[PDB]
Amino acid sequence: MLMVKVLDAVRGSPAINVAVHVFRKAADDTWEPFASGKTSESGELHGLTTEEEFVEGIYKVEIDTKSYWKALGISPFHEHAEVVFTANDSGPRRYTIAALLSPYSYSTTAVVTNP
Amino acid sequence: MLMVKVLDAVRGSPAINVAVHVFRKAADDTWEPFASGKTSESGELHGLTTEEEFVEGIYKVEIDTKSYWKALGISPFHEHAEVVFTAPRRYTIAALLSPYSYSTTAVVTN
Amino acid sequence: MLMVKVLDAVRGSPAINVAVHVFRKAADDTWEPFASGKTSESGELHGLTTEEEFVEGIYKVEIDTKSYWKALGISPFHEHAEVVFTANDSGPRRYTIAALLSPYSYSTTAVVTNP
Amino acid sequence: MLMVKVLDAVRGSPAINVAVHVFRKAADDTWEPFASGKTSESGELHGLTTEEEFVEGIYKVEIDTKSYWKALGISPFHEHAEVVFTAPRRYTIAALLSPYSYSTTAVVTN
Repeated sequence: MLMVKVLDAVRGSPAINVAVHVFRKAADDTWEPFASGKTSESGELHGLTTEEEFVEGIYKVEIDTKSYWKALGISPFHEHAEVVFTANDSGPRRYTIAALLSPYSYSTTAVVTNP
Repeated sequence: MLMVKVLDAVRGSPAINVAVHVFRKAADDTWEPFASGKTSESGELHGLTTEEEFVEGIYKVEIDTKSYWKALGISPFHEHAEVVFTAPRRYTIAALLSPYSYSTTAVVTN
Repeated sequence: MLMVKVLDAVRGSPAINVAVHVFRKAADDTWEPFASGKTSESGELHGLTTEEEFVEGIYKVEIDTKSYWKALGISPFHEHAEVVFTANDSGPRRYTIAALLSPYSYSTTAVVTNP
Repeated sequence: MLMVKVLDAVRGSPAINVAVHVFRKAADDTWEPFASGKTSESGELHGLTTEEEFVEGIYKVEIDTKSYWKALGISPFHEHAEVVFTAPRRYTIAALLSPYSYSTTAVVTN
């Protein structure tokens, strides 16, 4: 129900091998590790969670943009990109978090559909 | 009343010396030249028009992004970027450039 | 080999029923109609062209953003969004043209992959 | 040396009266408050720091986008927008806001 897609705006391609970490805000206001992975050759990361596990709450997706650019020999501006949102407050949805990367800029968009 | 600002998302800087051409849709259905220039060291282009000459109508702003990227030794995707709009109204047209993506935003104030 | 995807940044959803017209620049510097369609419930438009037909050249994709916003009761800034590019100058590629729409802003991104 | 500019992509206007909070990463690994304010009628926030206090380090700029959209009667997706960067250097951090998408760009000049 949670998918991440990363695109490279310099090369016009999927962003491959980008580390992604997902956290859920605990009752004590701490970030608990929730899931992680790396984008595939299509720049996508699936299978982060299940419907039973993906309960109502505030989630943070942290995308390691810095390592990505370093490996291309580019010194980027941001340390990482993070996306923080309340999920599921009126029932289960499918969430797609898209990011579009340039060295000194990024865009992030959410597409939310009802399964 | 019409201002263009261009930013480079790759180098984190104003996009300098970018060519911009502005057209107005004519009585028939043709685009007649209206103004043009090149962005300054701050990536801005001002003084394209006056309140008297800037009448209601449809305008097209064409930004030569291709020549900009070629000068930097980067192969771009687009031939150019075009913004077409009907014309309160001070208009700032902003464009943020990457080689395979651009965004454009209008800020309209009174 | 040419696909168009349109997203709505106000609603966080695919942009459905957006008219798209594709043109190819002729030898005499005129725009010849090449293909058209409307985005599906996923905000995508496939099947615009074939590999044999999609020859080297300059193509223009015109997306009718204005009609889309009008039908939602919103008066938008742009008349339409158009994307103009040289295609296929070093061999056949798959082209995805993505657009992200807000009433006073749009973004367009190209993803080019080798089939 | 650090400036924030926020634009509203829905209404085509500066994003006015948006709360911004700036933090510096401390010796340990904590974010200690550094500066804050609200954007002006032009969607800008200036005078957050001085050249003496703005030393090398990692900084986080947090933009309260959620409160902005709620005031307009629009349900937004994000809790806020964060920009984290290592700190030439006049820094303009620009953010362009829509309810379900935002972009952020840095313009860094000397």
